[PDB]
Amino acid sequence: ALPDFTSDRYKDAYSRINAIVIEGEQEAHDNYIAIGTLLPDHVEELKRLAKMEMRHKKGFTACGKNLGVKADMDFAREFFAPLRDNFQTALGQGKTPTCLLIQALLIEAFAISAYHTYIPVSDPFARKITEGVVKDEYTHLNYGEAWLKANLESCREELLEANRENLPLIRRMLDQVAGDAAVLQMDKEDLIEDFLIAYQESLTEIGFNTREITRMAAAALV
Ligand SMILES: CCCCCCCCCCCCCCCCCC(=O)O
Ligand SMILES: [Fe+3]
Ligand SMILES: [Fe+3]
Repeated sequence: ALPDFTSDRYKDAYSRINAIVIEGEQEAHDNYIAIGTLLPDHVEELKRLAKMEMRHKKGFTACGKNLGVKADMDFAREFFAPLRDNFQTALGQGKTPTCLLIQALLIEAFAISAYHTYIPVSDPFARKITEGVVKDEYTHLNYGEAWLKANLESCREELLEANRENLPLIRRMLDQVAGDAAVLQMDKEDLIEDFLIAYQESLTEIGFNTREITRMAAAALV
């Protein structure tokens, strides 16, 4: 059953979830612009992807305002810090495959799962905004898949390392958000299932085989 969007219980949980989504979208904008420094010939396309993320950020900010919720931005900045630090380390080292696995694969799959899971339990205003964001996230996943597919033979080992290092951070993020997501009437098992399907499908598209993907998804056990 649909949550009571007006309750103090719902608004409290929404203040943290809404802040996480707003921060995630800002970091996604910043990440695609940063990847433009590593792929100078991709700048115009990366600018278009980054502009989409800012449109998403604005839409999710309006979701919070619509419910009379003040987003807990400090909570959201801490939530992304471990993954943000790994993206910044990779960026500084010029490690384009790791930057793309973090943003274009892991984060886009986590957003797709979160948005798909939220849609059926969302208020009417946020439902339309969320439905209107999901198609773009598939475009972002496709962009990352395409580059990694084209460059797989040169970056195989780096991707296995990036997955080993960062997939457990996504799992920790899922563990951390689960309580508030349950107040929002979202089941953690649906979040995990949708995320693993999106991520496993992206890896298949890139060119990893069933054994490789199984070994990769098992990195979440750390
Ligand atoms: C505010 C309404 C949206 C709420 C959706 C449910 C969110 C629950 C889990 C939060 C996951 C954060 C995903 C990070 C966003 C990544 C953005 C992107 O790369 O485009
Ligand atoms: Fe987005
Ligand atoms: Fe995105």
